[PDB]
Amino acid sequence: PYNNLTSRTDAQALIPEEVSKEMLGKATEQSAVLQQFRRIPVG
Amino acid sequence: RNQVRFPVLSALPVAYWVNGDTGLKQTTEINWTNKYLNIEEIATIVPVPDNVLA
Repeated sequence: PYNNLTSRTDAQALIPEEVSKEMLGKATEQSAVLQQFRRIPVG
Repeated sequence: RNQVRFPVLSALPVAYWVNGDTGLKQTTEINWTNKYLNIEEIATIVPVPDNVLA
């Protein structure tokens, strides 16, 4: 026995994942009509 | 969270003698694998007339 090299897959189960979210989410346009048209109140 | 993963052993090391003050030392692996546990509902519902509880 002089070739018992421990591989990555032999140890793989011990390695945790990691996750990150800095690219999650998106911009929003405000509605055109409420931007442009003249507001009036109503009851 | 909804499921859990456990690591566990799957192969064991061993060890060896040496001839005198100088001889080749040997080598061994250690290996691991995974087990999972899943989660499920148990639930029950009971009705009563409102006045009875008062």
